[PDB]
Parts: sequence; structure tokens; C-alpha cells
Amino acid sequence: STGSATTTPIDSLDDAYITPVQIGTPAQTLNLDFDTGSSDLWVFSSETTASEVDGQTIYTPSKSTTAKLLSGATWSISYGDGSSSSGDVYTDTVSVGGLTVTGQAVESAKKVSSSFTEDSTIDGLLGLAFSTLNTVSPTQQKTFFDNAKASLDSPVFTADLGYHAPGTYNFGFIDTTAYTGSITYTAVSTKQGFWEWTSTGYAVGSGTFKSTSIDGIADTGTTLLYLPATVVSAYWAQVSGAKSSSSVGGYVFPCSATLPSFTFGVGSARIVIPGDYIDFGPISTGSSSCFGGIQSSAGIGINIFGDVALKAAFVVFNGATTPTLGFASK
Repeated sequence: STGSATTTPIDSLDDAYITPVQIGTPAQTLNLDFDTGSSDLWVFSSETTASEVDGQTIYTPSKSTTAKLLSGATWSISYGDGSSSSGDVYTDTVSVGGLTVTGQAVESAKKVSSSFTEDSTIDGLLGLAFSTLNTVSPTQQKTFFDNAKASLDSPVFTADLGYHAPGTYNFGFIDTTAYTGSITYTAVSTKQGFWEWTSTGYAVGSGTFKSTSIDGIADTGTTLLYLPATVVSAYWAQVSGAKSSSSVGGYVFPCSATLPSFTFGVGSARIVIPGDYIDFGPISTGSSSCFGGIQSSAGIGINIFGDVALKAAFVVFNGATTPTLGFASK
């Protein structure tokens, strides 16, 4: 089997991407944030505290003839941005782009943190990291990809995120028309539950490539590119007037600037992030100070190849017995 679904930016900055997902019978379509940095499929629901729902589409399990309460199961998750959610668990039929999993754990939110309530465009998350990170207790549950893998033509999914435009998540096949050149595959460590790999270095604009190992995660659920402070300083030093602002929470730059590209290594291959991809717009409405899309990871504990990086590539999440990651230009 295969599946293919369009993923659409939620706003003009590509702050996140939503993908329609069919849940239950009859289908209830919710727009979920596909997150390769986490492992829970959770949704706003008829159980969510009413004051914490503000425009989202909700899953109502009582209207699904295939929903079944997973007795005794609860879940609770906290994300790197400080947001969180928790609730109980149903199993139900879940389809993405024509690919159907029966018995998928659908985590129904009873509580969500303010940032979820305040984003009316995201009806939940669909985690695509490794199932070892799934938070369901007392019986950990598998991701949608883990449940579908055996049925897929090939045990892979691909992320093709657009810059200011829709893109595609494919399951079970690699669309050879969706990228240029060849796909360069690189080793993955699953020890932390993530699609964790080592970049071979970087360049800033037209500058020379610096060969240096950068361990990080391929995380479709993080907007920005978070890299070591040395690398990020070298990037922003090429932008007149750029500075790290403690009050804003990262590097800002004059909105009048033209940003240089940023290149990262995948083996001997190179992925070029155009400068425009690094502009996240005024820090507040009407400001001439703009927020940078490359930020220091020094306060995180891990480097994150988020959307800013991944949308410059066609990315293969290879879930073979030994997982690997592939990157192509496009």
C-alpha cells in the first residue's frame, strides 16, 4: 500500500504545516501537524476542556462506530517549546492520503496548553518519530507509520515541505519526480527516539564549506533551524545589523536586509537553504526588526534540523530494520 497527502503551511511564514487526516467511521477529517520529532497522535476532541478549544476541529469518538476506548490508558506530553497536552486514548481507523491503519491509537486531549488553544489551524499532532517516545501509559502505543510499515510497498515515508507553498507527505514510496539529482543517505541513531543524524558541515552564503560534524534531529514539527552557537554566530555575522536579542529570544536582523543562504552537508552532498527561507518577519506587527530562522541550540541540548532546513530538501525517512535518512535537492 501507499499514501500521499498534501501538507499546507498554516500561515504566511510557514510556522508549521497541516495535513488532513481521516479519523473514524464515518470519517472525521482533522488537520494535523505531522511531527517527526514526537511519537503521539493526539487530537482536539469532544473531551477537550471547552475553554481550551478556540476554532479547532474536534474528534468526537462517540460518533465513530469504529472507535473503542483503550481502557485505562492515559497520555501526557510536553514539547520543546514548552507547550503540552494530555488526555485519554481511543483506538480507531486512521487514514492519511489513502493509506489506512485500523486500530491506531488516537490520543484524545482533555487538556491542552495555551499555545495549542491559540492556534486555531492545528487540530492535533501526528507523531512520526520512533514509537519508543510514545507517552501512552501503562501500555505504550505505536505511531501511524509503525502500524502501517508492514503493509507499505517500501518501509519509508517522505517529507517534501514547500516554501510559502504546499508540499507532500508520501508513505510507502519514493516519488522520483519530486527531487533533482540523487538522494544521499546518512546513518541514523535511534537511541534518543529521534531521526538523529550527523551533518558533515556547513557554509554561509558563497563562503567556503567548513567540515565539522553536527549531530542533530530531522524534526518536521520544529519551525526553525537550531544549530551550535559557533555556527549561528558565523551565519549572522554576515548580516549587517544582526544581533542576538535576549529580550526577543534569539537573533534578529534588519527587515531591510538580504539574507545569505546557508548550506548544510549530508555526507559529501550539500543542501542549500536560500536566504529568504531564513526570514521569519517582523518580531511584532509593524516592526522593522525581523526574526531569524537560524537560532542557537545552546539552550536546548540538541541541534534541530527543523522546517527551515527540511523544506530545502526532499527528505526520506527510511524505516528499514536499520533506519536511515535520505536528503535530495529539489
